[PDB]
Amino acid sequence: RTLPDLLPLFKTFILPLERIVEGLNKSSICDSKAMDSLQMGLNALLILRNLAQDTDSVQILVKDREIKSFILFILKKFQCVATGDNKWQLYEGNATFFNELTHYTLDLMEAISSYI
Amino acid sequence: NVKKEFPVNLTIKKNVYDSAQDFNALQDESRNSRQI
Amino acid sequence: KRILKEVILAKKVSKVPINNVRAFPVLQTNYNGSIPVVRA
Amino acid sequence: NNVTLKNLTAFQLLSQRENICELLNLVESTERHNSIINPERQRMSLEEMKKMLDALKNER
Amino acid sequence: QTNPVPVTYPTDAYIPTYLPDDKVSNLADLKKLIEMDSRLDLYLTR
Amino acid sequence: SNIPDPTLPPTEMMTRFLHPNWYALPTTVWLKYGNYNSWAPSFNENGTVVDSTTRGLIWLERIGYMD
Amino acid sequence: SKLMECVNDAVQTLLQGDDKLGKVSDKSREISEKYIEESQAIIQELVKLTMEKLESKFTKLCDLETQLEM
Amino acid sequence: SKLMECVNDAVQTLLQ
Amino acid sequence: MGYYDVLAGLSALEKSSQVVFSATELQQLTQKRVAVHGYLGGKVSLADAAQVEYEVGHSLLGSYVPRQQLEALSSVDFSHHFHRTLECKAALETHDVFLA
Amino acid sequence: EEETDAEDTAKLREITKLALQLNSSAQKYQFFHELSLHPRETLTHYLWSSKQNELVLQGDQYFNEDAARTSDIYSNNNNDRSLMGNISLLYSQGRL
Amino acid sequence: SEKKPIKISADFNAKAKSLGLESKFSNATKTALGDPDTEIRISARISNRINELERLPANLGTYSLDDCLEFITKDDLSSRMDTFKIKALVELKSLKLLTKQKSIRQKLINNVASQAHHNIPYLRDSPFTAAAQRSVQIR
Repeated sequence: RTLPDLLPLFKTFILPLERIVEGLNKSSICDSKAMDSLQMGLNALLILRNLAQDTDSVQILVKDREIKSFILFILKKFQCVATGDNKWQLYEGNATFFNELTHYTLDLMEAISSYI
Repeated sequence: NVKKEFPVNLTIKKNVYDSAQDFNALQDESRNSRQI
Repeated sequence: KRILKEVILAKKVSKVPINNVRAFPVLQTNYNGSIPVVRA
Repeated sequence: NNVTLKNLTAFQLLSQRENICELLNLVESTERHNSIINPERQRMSLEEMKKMLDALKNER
Repeated sequence: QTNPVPVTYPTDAYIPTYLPDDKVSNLADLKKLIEMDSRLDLYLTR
Repeated sequence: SNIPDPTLPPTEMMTRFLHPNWYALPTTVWLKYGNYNSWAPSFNENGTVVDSTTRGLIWLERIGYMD
Repeated sequence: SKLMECVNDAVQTLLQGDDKLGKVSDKSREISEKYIEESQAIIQELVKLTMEKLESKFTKLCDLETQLEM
Repeated sequence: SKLMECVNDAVQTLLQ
Repeated sequence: MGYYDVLAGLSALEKSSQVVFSATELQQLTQKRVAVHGYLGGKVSLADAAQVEYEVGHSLLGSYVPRQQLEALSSVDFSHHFHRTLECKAALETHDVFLA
Repeated sequence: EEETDAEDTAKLREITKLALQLNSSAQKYQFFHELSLHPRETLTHYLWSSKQNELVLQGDQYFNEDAARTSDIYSNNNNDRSLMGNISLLYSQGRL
Repeated sequence: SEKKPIKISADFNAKAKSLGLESKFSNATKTALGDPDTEIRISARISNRINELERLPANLGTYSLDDCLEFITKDDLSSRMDTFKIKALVELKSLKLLTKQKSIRQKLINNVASQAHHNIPYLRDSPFTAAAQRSVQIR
């Protein structure tokens, strides 16, 4: 709240994470730029979660369609992993990444769960 | 878009086996009974 | 030492390597100061 | 029993190298592959299954 | 006791769900057995 | 000076030195709920570096087959 | 640790060529078949162990039934 | 030495 | 101690002819680590350090001399001291043994 | 009671070990299947990951009291000067 | 030679060794300077050298054989009388300041190791170090 236009930067770092996670069902982190983009996305996501642990920050986060759509996308990927669908099967070489991802997402959900 | 070694000051050290060949400045005037 | 000495003396080598520190240690006279001590 | 960065990287690299060396057929893993399959254990388990099935068949 | 006592050996493990259903034909039986074991545990503990 | 003589113990430098490459990263927890509690959350992987199955595979390779 | 340098150079030469990847794919396919056979064996042994577990718990159930009747 | 021999033989068997 | 040492001592002093050896005289002349300092680790108790015995030996003025004291020493006295202790010691030891 | 507890624990641990072995076999199968699907990408990933992991495993070799007590790693003749170059900064921070 | 040159088994210490990674599962390597015997021996040698250096005379001038071109007239002072004395003093004092150099060296080494994961790229960029540094900052 006190620092507006802070969330747009994090969104710029977070949406390519959505694209990567969609492309995460096969070996696709061959290059170092891909790894760097993935790590930047994870760091921005953790920052967002730590801020969402506060009232003003989560109030600003709720009024954002992009973040909610990203949370829903990650949750649907987790559901696809859980129910054992044949559409999208996580490649275990990436499981580590996915693991961390899921946790952060759920925390975010928890917070915004009060505002839906 | 080499191993530099500590100097081997050989002129300072003394002969280990036959100490009767050191420079007269390094010898000890005590084996020929010339101390006093 | 004796073997090398008798080899060099008999001129049984073409050349002899000559690498010597061109100085050598020597004692030095040692005098005292002449300004007497105050000794507070 | 402890896990450090060195241990993790060594484990991952060992797995990768083993897989690749297996692709080029530069490794003979008959001992491991027959201690995991363990055909003696296969026969034992099969006979145990047969005995349990006969037991369930005859109780009726 | 009010806490689950963290231990040093692995206490469980997931079963992989990415195997081909055609080649592996005994995963369904294993999952049925796991469900029955869970039901027996529930009944005993209750 | 206060500098001691070079023959006085101790004389070793890296006697209690620890490089960060061995700092015991966080991993899974492996809780245990009784004996007949099978419908129970076995792991607790919140701030782990590696997921559960990989930690289990490490344990299997290094410890489970030590015999 | 010297063999792995030759292995890496071989893999790089494989990546250089064009018509070399099909044989790699076929070999990896056969290896995958080997590993699914291995997994089938492991699953069968798991089934046996769970059967033993269920038998023990069934005896437990019988004892519990006696207690209920009492 | 022989390591290159073994590696190249394996690669040739793989590619043929 | 040694026969040649006794001869070197008796010759350093000029009273070498005033000595006579006997039979027996000739037949006998022919024959853990406690961390003290803390420059590298965590120092142990000072009591433990005191319990251990120190021996530098190799140095002449010990392992420490304060700045003022060393700066204000006398060189002639110490030169004579070193001449008495380091070089003329065998002659004085022989004079302690023999020559009454 | 103690015998039953020990027996049940041993049986559960055996079952868990077998499940982990199954996971290992399944992961190897999945790797080779993925390689059969897209060879070029998996091979490039293997090469890059191997290079990076080898670089990581060689990050603590000059920390063994042999490189520390001898004047090799402190010499300027080292092409890589990642050790002495810090001195200035370490002096300005007063830690040293 | 002809057959597979690896022959992996179920030991994981021969398996790891056959593929290169042998010392990579031990905490620290094995060195020679870690035993008290070698330490006592090195200390003995150092003490002996210091003894020999201290038993030298103070008046230790040096005739340099290049004083010919400096036409010394028994009153001038030779510009190279103190060259072996300076070397003797340098070696003695450097041998007496060994522990100070050790302390400064270990301070440098500790303060450069503690920041490995923050200053070295290929260590800072591995997924495991990044994951750990993230795990520490979980609010």
